[PDB]
Amino acid sequence: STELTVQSERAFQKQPHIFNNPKVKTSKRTKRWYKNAGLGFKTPKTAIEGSYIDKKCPFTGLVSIRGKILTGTVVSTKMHRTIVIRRAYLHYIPKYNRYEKRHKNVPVHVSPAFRVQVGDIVTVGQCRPISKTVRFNVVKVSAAAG
Amino acid sequence: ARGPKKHLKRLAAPHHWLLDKLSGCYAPRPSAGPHKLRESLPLIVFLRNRLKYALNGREVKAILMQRHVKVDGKVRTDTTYPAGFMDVITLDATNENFRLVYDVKGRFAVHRITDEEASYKLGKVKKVQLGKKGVPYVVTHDGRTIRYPDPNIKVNDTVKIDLASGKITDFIKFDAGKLVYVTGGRNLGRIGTIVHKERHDGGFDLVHIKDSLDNTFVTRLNNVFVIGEQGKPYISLPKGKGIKLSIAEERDRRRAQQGL
Amino acid sequence: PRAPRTYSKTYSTPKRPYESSRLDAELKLAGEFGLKNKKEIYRISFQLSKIRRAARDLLTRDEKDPKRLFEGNALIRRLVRVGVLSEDKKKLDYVLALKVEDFLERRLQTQVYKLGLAKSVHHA
Amino acid sequence: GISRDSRHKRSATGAKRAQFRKKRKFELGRQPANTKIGAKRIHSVRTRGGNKKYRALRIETGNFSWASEGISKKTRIAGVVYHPSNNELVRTNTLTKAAIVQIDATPFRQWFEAHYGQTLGKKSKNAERKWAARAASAKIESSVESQFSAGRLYACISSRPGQSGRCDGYILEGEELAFYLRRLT
Amino acid sequence: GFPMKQGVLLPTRIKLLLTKNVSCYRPRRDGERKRKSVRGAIVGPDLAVLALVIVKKGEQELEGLTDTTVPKRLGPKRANNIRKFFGLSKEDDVRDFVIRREVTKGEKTYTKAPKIQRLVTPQRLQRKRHQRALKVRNAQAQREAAAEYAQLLAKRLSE
RNA sequence: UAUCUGGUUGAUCCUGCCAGUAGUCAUAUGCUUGUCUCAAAGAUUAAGCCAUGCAUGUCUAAGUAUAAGCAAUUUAUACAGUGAAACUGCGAAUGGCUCAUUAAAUCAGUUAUCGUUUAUUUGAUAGUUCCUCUACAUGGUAUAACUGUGGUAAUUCUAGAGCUAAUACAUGCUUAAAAUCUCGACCCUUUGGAAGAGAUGUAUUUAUUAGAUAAAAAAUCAAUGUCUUCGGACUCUUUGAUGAUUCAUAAUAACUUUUCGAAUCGCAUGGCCUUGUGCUGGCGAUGGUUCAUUCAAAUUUCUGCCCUAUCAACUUUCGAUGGUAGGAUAGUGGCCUACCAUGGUUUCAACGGGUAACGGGGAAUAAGGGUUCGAUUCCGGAGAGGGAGCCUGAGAAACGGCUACCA
RNA sequence: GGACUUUUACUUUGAAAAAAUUAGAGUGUUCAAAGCAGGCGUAUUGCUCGAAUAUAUUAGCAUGGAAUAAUAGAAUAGGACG
RNA sequence: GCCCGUCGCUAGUACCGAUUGAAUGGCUUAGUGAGGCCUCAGGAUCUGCUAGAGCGGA
Ligand SMILES: NC[C@H]1O[C@H](O[C@H]2[C@H](O[C@@H]3O[C@H](CO)[C@@H](O)[C@H](N)[C@H]3O)[C@@H](O)[C@H](N)C[C@@H]2N)[C@H](N)[C@@H](O)[C@@H]1O
Ligand SMILES: [Mg+2]
Ligand SMILES: [Mg+2]
Ligand SMILES: [Mg+2]
Ligand SMILES: [Mg+2]
Ligand SMILES: [Mg+2]
Ligand SMILES: [Mg+2]
Ligand SMILES: [Mg+2]
Ligand SMILES: [Mg+2]
Ligand SMILES: [Mg+2]
Ligand SMILES: [Mg+2]
Ligand SMILES: [Mg+2]
Ligand SMILES: [Mg+2]
Ligand SMILES: [Mg+2]
Ligand SMILES: [Mg+2]
Ligand SMILES: [Mg+2]
Ligand SMILES: [Mg+2]
Ligand SMILES: [Mg+2]
Ligand SMILES: [Mg+2]
Ligand SMILES: [Mg+2]
Ligand SMILES: [Mg+2]
Ligand SMILES: [Mg+2]
Ligand SMILES: [Mg+2]
Ligand SMILES: [Mg+2]
Ligand SMILES: [Mg+2]
Ligand SMILES: [Mg+2]
Ligand SMILES: [Mg+2]
Ligand SMILES: [Mg+2]
Ligand SMILES: [Mg+2]
Ligand SMILES: [Mg+2]
Ligand SMILES: [Mg+2]
Ligand SMILES: [Mg+2]
Ligand SMILES: [Mg+2]
Ligand SMILES: [Mg+2]
Ligand SMILES: [Mg+2]
Ligand SMILES: [Mg+2]
Ligand SMILES: [Mg+2]
Ligand SMILES: [Mg+2]
Ligand SMILES: [Mg+2]
Ligand SMILES: [Mg+2]
Ligand SMILES: [Mg+2]
Ligand SMILES: [Mg+2]
Ligand SMILES: [Mg+2]
Ligand SMILES: [Mg+2]
Ligand SMILES: [Mg+2]
Ligand SMILES: [Mg+2]
Repeated sequence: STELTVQSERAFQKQPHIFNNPKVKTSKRTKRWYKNAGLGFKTPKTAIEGSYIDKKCPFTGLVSIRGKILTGTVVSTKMHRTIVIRRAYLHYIPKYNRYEKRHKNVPVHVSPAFRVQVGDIVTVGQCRPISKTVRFNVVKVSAAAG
Repeated sequence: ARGPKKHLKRLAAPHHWLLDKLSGCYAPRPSAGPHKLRESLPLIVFLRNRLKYALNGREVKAILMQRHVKVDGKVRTDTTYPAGFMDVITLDATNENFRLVYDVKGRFAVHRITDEEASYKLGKVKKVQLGKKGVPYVVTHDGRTIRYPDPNIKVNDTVKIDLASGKITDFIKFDAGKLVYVTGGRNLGRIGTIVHKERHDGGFDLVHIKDSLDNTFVTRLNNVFVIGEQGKPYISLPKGKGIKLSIAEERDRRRAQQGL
Repeated sequence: PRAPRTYSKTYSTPKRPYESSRLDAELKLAGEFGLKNKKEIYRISFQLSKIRRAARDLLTRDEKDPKRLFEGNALIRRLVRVGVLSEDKKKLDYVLALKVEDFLERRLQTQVYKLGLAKSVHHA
Repeated sequence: GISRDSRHKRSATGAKRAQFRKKRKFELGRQPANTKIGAKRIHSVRTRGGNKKYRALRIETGNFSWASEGISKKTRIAGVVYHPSNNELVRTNTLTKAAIVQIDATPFRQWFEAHYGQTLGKKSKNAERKWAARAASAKIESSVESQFSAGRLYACISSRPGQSGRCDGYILEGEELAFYLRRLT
Repeated sequence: GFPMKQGVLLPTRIKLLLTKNVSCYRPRRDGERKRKSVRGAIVGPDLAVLALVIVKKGEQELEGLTDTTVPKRLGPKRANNIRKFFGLSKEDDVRDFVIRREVTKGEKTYTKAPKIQRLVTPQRLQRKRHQRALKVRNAQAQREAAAEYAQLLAKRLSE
């Protein structure tokens, strides 16, 4: 989730083809490009007032949300700009006419403009492959009880 | 699998072809063409299996090689050619003109239409899009691409196509109280009015339908084809008008007219 | 890779092979109707099992169920067309009381003797 | 050859996977053209479905756009200066995307001293008509202008010489020229 | 019986991977390459036969060679090859110049000749005429519906 | 279609298993065998080894005939019937076979492509082409078959000499009008003008711009275009699809070992007037760039596998989880590389071991709940003695294709 | 007039759902297993019914219900409405 | 009456066991390493354009 000072990286962070002319003096030192996510997901304020780049961001980045939309509790924040959801569910064993507690751990990419921690039930949506385990992107966040 | 499958095992054929279990290992495997293969009717099923004009597949080609069959106005020579919904199939000597249109049981039905009305067909616009050079265009279910259409034609609208020139002539919008043909699913073959289109963002908008008998049923939007205005079909419907009699009601009509 | 030709066996064997009372009754049915072997008895005990089963399954469904009415009647309509079910026994509760001789009675075997033509089941 | 499949990788839980099938062409990878600075040498590559691609292994002379001025010129590409991924690409003067190379100025100086009538950082009315109107637009960054003295401009390759066969870029301006000028020092 | 391969040097046989458009292999199918023994380019006593071709002729006549001259089997076929053969002009209408050959049945000498290709014919000039007309005709009709739509657009903006 | 019965005691009631009983798409075997219909069949063991033969080739009116082929008889003096061989094109990546591998894999149901390639089919789509005299009434070589000279015990081995074609190969002409953009000789000084020179098909690469619009109204700096009661008036200011995009589409400046823009073929022989081999002209074929469609493909979401803890920790040398950049791919992506973090899985059983394990549709048994099975007719997967490599091509990591190692 | 599940589980209806096979409708293959055939009439140029229907929900999608069973909220007010 | 264990005979089953005992299949360390592909080169022999000398192409 955490982010640097903007340009920490050996390569220049910027958004693609978003150009601000040095011949034309401006107020905002850097043009910023955002987009509406869709599905009624409200691109939050931190998205438009930040300096962060994160091309994997659902807003401000080049990924797009399509496919399944999942909700789950956030069990590990420890990675950088990605986290781990624990989705819980109850599986049916027909012979015994009862259920068994199972679970699945989903890595998802948490854009800056979201500050997430363990607790923190999270909505997440299918973005296309990001890295090798990551198919989902943080979209909406709900609070923690503790 | 290393490339295109060129064979269709019989029993993997579409069931609406109504091909018998025995008689061969294979089915016709429609060619690539205007219709999607599970949704089409290869000319050989029409001529030999439906119309009974040919017996062998060998005869089917003999007929076609003579140019005795047109589809949508052009000579089609391909044994497996994939004719489908709203196609024409004009057999000139024999003076017969048909249109491929669904049973109430889901099956492409033999339907004889006049010498006119063979002169046109109804395409349902699939996408509308802006081509290069600035020219917009419209694409239909049958794969027809027509530049320079009405700007009021939208995706899911239907279209009247001339077939001599191509050339869309008028059109119907997609909205409530329109007359609708169900092109797939459980209700394939039913005809009816609209009522409600329940939309869902992200996919699969449902269209609720009500037929002449005040029966209601739903399919997906994709399965809905716009054929005209209520009680006012723009093409000749086949017998029974997509009514869906119950199995009991079917039994009564059978033994009503058979016997007395 | 030709479509498979489906088939089914037409008869069933009894659970207890040695029963005096059941082996007599089967002999009787053999002699009255001119039967060949127990298998012919058996084939009919089978048909009856299938028809009583479909009836049972219909009678647990609420009356005026479209399935109960549609399949109920058709079952009864075929049983009458052969002369197994009487001109009115026509409710489903009655097919459940139907038994084997009712079927055995309708054999072209037994009809050739029933009206003239024979003067025996074995002549028949 | 090079396979791009995921099945050869361990799974997320870290278990080792057993080989399912033999490598398939449609997962094929290829060897990198390390494009260099020299006489133009470009080989085609017949890729999936017909579809030539172009490996540029030796190049000079490519197209660079001056974004603020709205024009593009074709220049020499003197050398490579920086590179974020691997400093060996700077050592070996390898042309890849995100290059940060120096290029010839003189096609850019020739277009400025024509278009704007001025010089860089030291008649015929219709010509003087345009020169006067276009002024007040004649001031560019001091960080850029100072480069023209040396004859070479800092630019960054925007294309993929290994794919297009073109080494193409844009001359470094704006905040981005500050960043790289700071790394360069 | 292994052939020599030009320019492989060596006085021996090696095993090479051979392609299309390379001597000593005829690929049996498309993209097929084969590994075959081939004999070096350098002469040694192990050659069964050495094939040479006369460059500059010597003093005395070689009996089966300098004496008898043997004919080309076919004459020109393409138009300008006939022209290049006889030294004709662009205006010269090859036609009646082409070579014919006599063949007897048992009782009937008949003649036969090639079919000149790249011949400038009434049919060919007609095909050019049809396509040209097709181009300009369609290009105008493509403007027609195009300005016609532009009006219907301004007419729906009124609607 | 919800059933039992025999065996422990002198006897008795239990526990409890052994025995009997019934089916088996379940295989073998033994003894017996007349008719009709139907028909599984070298899976189990040895994805062990194979003699021989066969299983992949293909021509229309319509790419190439000087067969020293055949028949003809043309109207025939360019060619014209039929037609071997060979070129060229296409197919051989379909089928058929098997179940070895494979246990989060495959597979099923369900998604994804705003994450891509797609011969072909079907529908669309092309006036722009080194013009610092130049064939466009049509450029150029080069080969096969063939002829003849040869090598080898031997093969669908081929050398060297001579001929000759194309829808092979290699080249290369072009057609209206306008408008808009730079440069600018000169008009002369003013709200100041412009002759004429170039550039502009498509595609390729990059940068830049537009693609608007959730309710309104002014101010200025710069630049700039259209009216003029000639002072300034200013115009009600033209814009698609999606839940969503940097989308479709368009503009600017350029870039390119410059992609495509018919030197192709078959039937017809009509019409104009200056009658010239003039000009024009019909129905088809085969091509050709882009787009769509169709037949596909490649990844992909969600949930779901048998026995085992006498497998409890596993993963990161040598990529393990993630970040940035690049490279690569058709394309996403640790697919790979450089740098940087230290993550990722696990008693809700990870990881490992076993399977006499390909998955599924389905099969047997028939109160119900369940138990057992599914090599094998359909779908999907995998392989072609074992591995790996790769050529051609839209498509193969092919095996009745090649290369190599092992056997 | 169109749009609240705080967040679920649960339950209803529906869509989307290959054929074969299973259940089952129709049909005298001479019966039957089967098959998807066929049935009339002058048999002189014909007419015509069929090739239903039911069925996994584990999971997903759409949906009606809010009992049961969980769950979130104002307490150092840092609460709600304006 | 029942009834236990050593000892002794016969047959069958597994077990411990020197033998660094053996076999087959998977995964491997390290050294070596076939082959094609990419790439730097090489240029047998052929060709184009501007007696000559020159600039390219396969
Ligand atoms: N070579 C294999 C075949 O050999 C026999 O064929 C019989 C033949 O079956 C043929 O095959 C078809 C498929 O089985 C039948 O449907 C046809 N009616 C018939 O033409 C029978 O109609 C004859 N009465 C006997 C003949 N020996 C076997 N008995 C078949 O079972 C078997 O498949
Ligand atoms: Mg915005
Ligand atoms: Mg049939
Ligand atoms: Mg929607
Ligand atoms: Mg049945
Ligand atoms: Mg350097
Ligand atoms: Mg020709
Ligand atoms: Mg006792
Ligand atoms: Mg005893
Ligand atoms: Mg006793
Ligand atoms: Mg006793
Ligand atoms: Mg037992
Ligand atoms: Mg007989
Ligand atoms: Mg029979
Ligand atoms: Mg044998
Ligand atoms: Mg075997
Ligand atoms: Mg296959
Ligand atoms: Mg395991
Ligand atoms: Mg699937
Ligand atoms: Mg050009
Ligand atoms: Mg004009
Ligand atoms: Mg704006
Ligand atoms: Mg150019
Ligand atoms: Mg080129
Ligand atoms: Mg004259
Ligand atoms: Mg798939
Ligand atoms: Mg990347
Ligand atoms: Mg990639
Ligand atoms: Mg990365
Ligand atoms: Mg196995
Ligand atoms: Mg089952
Ligand atoms: Mg029981
Ligand atoms: Mg199986
Ligand atoms: Mg096996
Ligand atoms: Mg088998
Ligand atoms: Mg394979
Ligand atoms: Mg074998
Ligand atoms: Mg094969
Ligand atoms: Mg292989
Ligand atoms: Mg073989
Ligand atoms: Mg039935
Ligand atoms: Mg029957
Ligand atoms: Mg549920
Ligand atoms: Mg309680
Ligand atoms: Mg012993
Ligand atoms: Mg030893």
